[PDB]
Parts: sequence; C-alpha cells; structure tokens
Amino acid sequence: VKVAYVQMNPQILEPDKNYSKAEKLIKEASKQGAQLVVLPELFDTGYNFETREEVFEIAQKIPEGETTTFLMDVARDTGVYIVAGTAEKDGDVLYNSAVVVGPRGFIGKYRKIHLFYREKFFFEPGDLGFRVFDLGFMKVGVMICFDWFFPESARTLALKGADVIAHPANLVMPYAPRAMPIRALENKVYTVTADRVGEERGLKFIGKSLIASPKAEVLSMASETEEEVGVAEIDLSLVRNKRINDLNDIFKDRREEYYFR
Amino acid sequence: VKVAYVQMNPQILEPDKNYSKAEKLIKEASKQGAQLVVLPELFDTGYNFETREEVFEIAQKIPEGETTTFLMDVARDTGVYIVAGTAEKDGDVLYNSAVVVGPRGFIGKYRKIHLFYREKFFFEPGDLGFRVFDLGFMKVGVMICFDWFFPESARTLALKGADVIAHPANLVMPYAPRAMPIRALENKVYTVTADRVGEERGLKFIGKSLIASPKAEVLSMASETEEEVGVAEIDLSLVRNKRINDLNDIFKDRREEYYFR
Ligand SMILES: [Mg+2]
Repeated sequence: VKVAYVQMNPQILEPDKNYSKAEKLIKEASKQGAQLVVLPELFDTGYNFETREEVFEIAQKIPEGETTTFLMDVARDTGVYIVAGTAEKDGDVLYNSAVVVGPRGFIGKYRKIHLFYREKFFFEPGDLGFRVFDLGFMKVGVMICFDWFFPESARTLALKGADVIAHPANLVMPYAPRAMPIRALENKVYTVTADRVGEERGLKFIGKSLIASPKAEVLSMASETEEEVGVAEIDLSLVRNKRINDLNDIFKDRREEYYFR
Repeated sequence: VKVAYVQMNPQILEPDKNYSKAEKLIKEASKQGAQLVVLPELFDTGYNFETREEVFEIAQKIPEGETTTFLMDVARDTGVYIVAGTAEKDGDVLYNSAVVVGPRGFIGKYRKIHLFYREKFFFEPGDLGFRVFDLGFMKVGVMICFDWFFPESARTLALKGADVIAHPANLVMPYAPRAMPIRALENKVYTVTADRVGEERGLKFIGKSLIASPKAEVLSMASETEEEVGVAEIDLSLVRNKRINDLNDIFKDRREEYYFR
C-alpha cells in the first residue's frame, strides 16, 4: 500500500482557497497511487493568528462543518483516505484537530494533546486521547505537529496497533525531520509527517515533509519551500511483527513496572 | 562541568588487562578536565560469552569485588566520578550492571533492565529500576546499552532529575548514535554514550561513542575502531530549566493521562 503527504502552503483565514489547493494536490497523490493521504496541521485556516476571534469566526464543526464535508467529497471522488489538520469548533471551544475520512464517509477525529507556543491562547488541549483508526486494510494512528516531541505520543499509538502514524504538522523548529525516523524505529511503525511550507505573518515553516520506515530510513522527503506531494510504499509486515531479532520483540521486552517511577 | 566517555576494547575474560587499559584512558580523560568519565558496558569481562560458567567464575561482587575496588582506587587517585559497565556477581546470580564510584568510594549501581539478545542466557533482568545518583554538583542517571531503544528509559531518568545520562554500551547495531541526540533533546538532558570497539569471537562492535546536548547537538564523537577518549563541557542550567519557550515547559506539558492507554 502507498501512503502520501501533501505539503501545501495554507492561506491564513481563507478556507475556500485552501480547499481548492488541497483538492488539487490530493488528486495528484491519488493519481500517483496513494491510498492514504495526509495533509498539514490547520490546513484550512492557517496557523499564525493574531486573535482567537479571527480563527473562531471561520472554524468548522466536525463532522457537520465545511472542512469535513469537503474532505468527504474529495475522498469519495478520488477513492483515497485522508487525514487532515483542521480548526475544530465545538460549542464555545476550539480544538486543533485532525479529521480522518474515507471514500465512504467520516471515520473519526483526533484533538491535539500537546499544544505549541501561541496555540495555548486559541485552542483547548485535546481530550480524546491518542486514537488508532481501523481502516480494515490497515490501522492509522494520528498525532499532530509538536506531539512528535513527546515520545509517549508515537508510543501510545504504536501500542494500540498503528501500522502508520499520520502526522499533520506546521513545523517551525528544525528538529522533527531528524527525530521522525527515530520515532519510526523505536516503535517499528511507519510515519507520515505532512508539513506545511511558507511564511505567515512573519513566521516561517520548515517544510521538509517526510515518510520514515520502521528501519529509520527516509522513504520520501520534501523541499523546504515548495508545495509538493510525496508517495511511498509501505510494508505492513515490517510493522506488525515487533521482532527485532529472534530474541527480542520490542513490545514483549518493555518492562512497564520500571517506567516513570 | 566536563563529562567524558572512554572508548576501549575489552579483551574477553582478561579483567587485569582491561583494568590497565581503563586506568590509562581514565587518566587521559582526567587530564583533559573531565569530572565524570563513563566506560563501556561489561568493560571488565567483555561481552560475547558462550557459557554462563566462563563469566560466572570471573565476575566480581559489587562493591567489595575487584572491579569496583579497582575503580575506587582510580577515582581516589584521579579525583573523578566513574560510571562503568561490569558483570555483577550477586550470590548465585549475575547481573549486567553499571557501577558509580567517586573519590569517596562506591556510590551506587544500576542493573540493565532491558537485556539484549543472548545476554538473557547469562544475566538476570535488572531489578532496581532506573536510578539517578546525586553527586551534589550534578545528578547522574544511568542506563546500559539496548536501554537506549526504549524511550521510557531516558524519560524515567530525566523525570527523576538526571542532568546527564551516563550510558555504558556495547553497540552492534548502527542506530544508537543517531538516536542519542533525540533522547537528549526530548528530555532536555545531556547523554554520554561510552561504546566499546573491537572484534570479539567474531562479533563486531561499532564504536562511535558520543556526547549529545539538550539541543540534539553532538559535542564529541569517537571513531568506529580506535580506543580514545572524548570530553565536552556541559551547561547545567540548560538541562534544569525544562522550558523550551515562554509558553512550553517539557515536563509540565506532558499529559500522562493519555499515555500508554
Ligand atoms: Mg572525535
């Protein structure tokens, strides 16, 4: 099975422009054979808000709102599964979320657990835990952006049987691209970090989207500045068998009685 | 404060030869200003055993046995603190251990929690948890070799206030040197990986000892095959403050409610 990132430059406060760009690139990923496509964090709203009001005013409910229903449409037309970062309105509150859709409809959502820098001024910390979505042919865990920084994020997803971790990102620090192959290695999973590119009100994003294998190899890596799609095939066996040799299995060998105490 | 690795080539079942080599290199690290010097895993006995009995008959007790008393003499003479991997005889049983010694004598021991590969035939799994030893001027966490693979090892040490993780190792895989900077970054600590070199009954070790900073920088790195020492200055303030910006403190931001479940 082929998985893909879409690396795009979301236009702040312009969802329709971002829907148009997303559809375009998701179609390119589809045409290159991808079955799972991952978009960046906050792909619909952009990131660097001055005020909560400017995002709250346009943020969409999940699953009834425009971002989710747009993605359903594209999933249905292209026949791919999509994981995409979106601002989530839920009553008076806002979450920094990711929605999971398939060609047959809405699958689920994840709310970012570890908020980064000024996100804490706009978003409520995620409260649904680290979820793994079973697509039948594979299990997809989701984490967003700065969640990478905590090794417990990827570990919790891998422990719940993620085959691939879809990872919408809007990276500003330089570290994640070198850390993601380690996250893939230490859990024996695949990772798909779909980063944005661009400059938004003085803040520059690092691009460098990448697909990492359970042997910490980089299967696809994107430029710093360009909008692009990257596709790689993934080996479900390389991830469903936690053996690293005949004497060691990663999950059998963990000794939780000695961790965090 | 300056920390150091000693990268050496233990000669299997020849502890007197290994004591002599260690002393030479420890002095050389001391001469370069090191206050803490980390030696490889099983530096006294070597690693690639074929019977329990060949290691059992030579393994020393901690702290009264020959390896800890040797190291105490060296720490007394040179004024340094030493973390060294050693085969621990305890009663009828062996552990794959690390001793911590300083100018005043024995400080403590750690027993390798995650046994690697054939080690399981010779040693009991470690049973003391991940311990942090308070030297006053610094707190030193200890883990051994394959412990690096589980992010939970370093994380447990860091949560207990380690300024530096001393990491005796006998690496055979190529991954640790890429991963150690991410362990240092994600916990905001320093790490000192003291690897061996050499070929031992046909097993090849990879060397490449390294010191990693809390910004994922590598401060010193050794060759694949040479016996050598490596020293770097560490900044304690940089590890004790877990803030990575004015709005994120790594430890406050952890959300253990969502981990491993
Ligand atoms: Mg060097």
